[PDB]
Amino acid sequence: ATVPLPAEGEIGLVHIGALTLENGTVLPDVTIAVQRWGELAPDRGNVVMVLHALTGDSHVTGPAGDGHPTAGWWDGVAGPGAPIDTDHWCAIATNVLGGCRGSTGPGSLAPDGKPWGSRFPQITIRDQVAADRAALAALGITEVAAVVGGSMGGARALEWLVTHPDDVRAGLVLAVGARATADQIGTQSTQVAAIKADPDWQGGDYHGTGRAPTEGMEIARRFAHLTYRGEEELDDRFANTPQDDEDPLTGGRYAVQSYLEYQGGKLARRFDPGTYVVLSDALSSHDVGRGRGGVEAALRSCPVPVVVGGITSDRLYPIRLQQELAELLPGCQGLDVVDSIYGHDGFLVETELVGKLIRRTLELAQ
Amino acid sequence: ATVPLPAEGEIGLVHIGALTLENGTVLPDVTIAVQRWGELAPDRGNVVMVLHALTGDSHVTGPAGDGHPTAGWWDGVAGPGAPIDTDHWCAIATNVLGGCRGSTGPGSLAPDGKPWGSRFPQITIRDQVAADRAALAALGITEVAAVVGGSMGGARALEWLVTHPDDVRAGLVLAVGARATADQIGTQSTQVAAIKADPDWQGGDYHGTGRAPTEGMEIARRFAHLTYRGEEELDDRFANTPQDDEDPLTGGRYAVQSYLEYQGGKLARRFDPGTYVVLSDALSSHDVGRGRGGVEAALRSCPVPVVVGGITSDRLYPIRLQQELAELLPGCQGLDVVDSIYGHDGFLVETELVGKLIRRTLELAQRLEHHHHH
Ligand SMILES: CC(C)(COP(=O)(O)OP(=O)(O)OC[C@H]1O[C@@H](n2cnc3c(N)ncnc32)[C@H](O)[C@@H]1OP(=O)(O)O)[C@@H](O)C(=O)NCCC(=O)NCCS
Ligand SMILES: CC(C)(COP(=O)(O)OP(=O)(O)OC[C@H]1O[C@@H](n2cnc3c(N)ncnc32)[C@H](O)[C@@H]1OP(=O)(O)O)[C@@H](O)C(=O)NCCC(=O)NCCS
Repeated sequence: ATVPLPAEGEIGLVHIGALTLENGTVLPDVTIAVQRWGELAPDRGNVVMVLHALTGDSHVTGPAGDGHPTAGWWDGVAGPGAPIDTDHWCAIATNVLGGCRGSTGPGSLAPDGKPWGSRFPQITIRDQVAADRAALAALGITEVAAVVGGSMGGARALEWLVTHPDDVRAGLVLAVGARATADQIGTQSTQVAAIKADPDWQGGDYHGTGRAPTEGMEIARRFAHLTYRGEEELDDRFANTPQDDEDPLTGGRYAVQSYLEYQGGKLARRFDPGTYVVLSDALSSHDVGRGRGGVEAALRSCPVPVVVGGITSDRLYPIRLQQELAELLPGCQGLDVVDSIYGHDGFLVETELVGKLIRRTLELAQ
Repeated sequence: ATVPLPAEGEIGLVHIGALTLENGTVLPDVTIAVQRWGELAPDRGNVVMVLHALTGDSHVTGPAGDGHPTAGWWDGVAGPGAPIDTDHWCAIATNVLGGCRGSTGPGSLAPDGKPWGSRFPQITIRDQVAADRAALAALGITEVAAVVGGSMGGARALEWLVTHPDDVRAGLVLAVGARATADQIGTQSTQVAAIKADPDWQGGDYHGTGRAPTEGMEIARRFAHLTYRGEEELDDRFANTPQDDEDPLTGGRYAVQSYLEYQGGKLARRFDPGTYVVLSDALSSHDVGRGRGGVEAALRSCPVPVVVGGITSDRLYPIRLQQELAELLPGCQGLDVVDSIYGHDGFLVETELVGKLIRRTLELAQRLEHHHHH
């Protein structure tokens, strides 16, 4: 028999065996964590793959419960009558390859019984697509109706569409470019440098030592969070106001500073530094044109119907990038402009508008 | 009492004594380092104050040498017939209060004989103006024809205009806003956090230990440098290209990564981390409206003729902030746009465009000084 799907909402661990990675390294004994919502159709033809971003996991939707400290990262997107209507669709999400919430990553044990750490291979977005395709195949699923994702999830979705157009009926590519830009690599590589600068990094082999480079990751996340915001919205929310009763003139904090310190600590309580490094390097690797004659050739090659969404105020994946995708993907009918003040984080915060784009995508999937 | 100006181009150390700071802390025995180009007129009416930005110093113009690692940060701006025409003007630049290039800052010795370090007071942009005014007063200078500056130097210029309008004829305020924004405080406070996270910070008292938080300041500087760039120009320049023959798919560097590493190292060879912290916190403190009924009231009642410059691609001080300054300052005729792909760093790179804004500011100041009697 195939590997059974987990019960609705529960985590299933799908063992896919060795994975030959794009750089030629063979990564042995890979496990991919899966969650799903909705029944799989008798014909197995109704799967909607939900692809999480840098710090997301398989927990797309649902409340904080046992195993899940917080609500789903796209809470409400999948369910009865929801944008992914689970009365008709089977929503499946993995924890990405390199992750820390059930899938093989740097904190996982290597063959030698020690955490991978510094021995974890450099993975690409294409390696993440291969791990997900292999997990689905083990569950008896060889094609999907659609792929949906924003940010790193949009890079995963775009590689899935360009690499395997015969095995996807439609896609949502939201708030990403065709390749990593210089600014993205610059902030990603410097975020990684902040983690590696922390003396508790221990060369990436901190797993199990009782010390971890959480301080360097909090620094990385504070800078990333600024890239995720709309500049004007951030100033309208916080301006130069002090935090509560503190006096910045005598060494107290500003409200925006306190908010960033809080965002850092929240990530430190739920996310592994080594995964942050591996997935940041996979984002820097992103390039749908590699080995295919460049981005224009690779996008023009892809005939799949695609909804391309970009956020007007996005500072990290500026809308010029989504205009490029919309112009070159022949299955794209035009750029869907998400006119939002909330920056790149609009892909998480604008649930109503992102849900509209998901409904359009699932119409194209038929 | 009156101290002489240094010889042209050379450093002068002006001792101004105690300075009462905005937060009420007294900073004893302050020294301000000064460089000048051009003669001081007998009537002392021809002074152009050049106000440096975060990592700048008093070396506005001229070559590397006589203790300067590199050419002036605005090399070419001052000279015969140049945008600051030293045949007519006396261009004076200080090293800012809190600096590490001759002025009193965290690396300087406190009265107890140990570096200020963690004991260095929190200073504001207004403290920086007050120190520079005191350095001028010690040199016998009470009136300035013009203040000119970009970035932190624009914050200094704008506070000078608003605080001392009767003692400035005109100003150039380039690539800054009326107050620090949430984004600027976010990146400045996080840069400071990257320095304080470095175990060699030693609470700020690393000076003279033989250890320094250069690694954390390099991280800070790499993030700052991205804020200073034009996004499109950075992608056209480097894209996702690898550095030389390195292979990023097996752990090598990208070109933009190598470039950022290089920029951080260059700062670590010339600049003090404690100074980076003190001056970044001074930028976060910028607010021309504080104690003045807010930014709109403060700028509306400032009568000084002002040229406001903003750079189209600036991601750190976006052009909406200079549109705001140009609308509110009654002496501003309209925003002067610097059409540049180089982001915030345009204030340093676009020498011809910035030079034209300086020359216009000083043609304005010369007309006004002819009609100013003191
Ligand atoms: C919550 C979210 C959906 C957007 O909201 P937000 O911008 O965080 O705004 P909120 O005001 O709700 O702030 C959330 C928290 O900030 C806290 N907060 C607000 N102002 C604060 C201040 N001045 N100081 C400290 N904490 C503050 C609130 O207490 C709240 O706490 P909680 O989340 O634990 O309940 C956020 O998760 C998001 O969109 N960004 C995350 C990006 C991400 O996860 N990336 C990884 C993959 S990209
Ligand atoms: C003045 C300034 C803005 C000029 O910028 P610019 O003329 O556009 O120059 P760039 O930003 O392209 O820098 C070129 C340098 O990068 C180096 N470089 C370029 N590509 C590189 C790469 N892939 N790897 C490594 N180094 C690289 C060059 O070798 C050159 O080095 P050099 O300056 O020692 O000769 C720049 O010197 C600078 O950023 N420093 C001033 C200080 C500052 O921005 N802030 C302080 C107060 S705001």
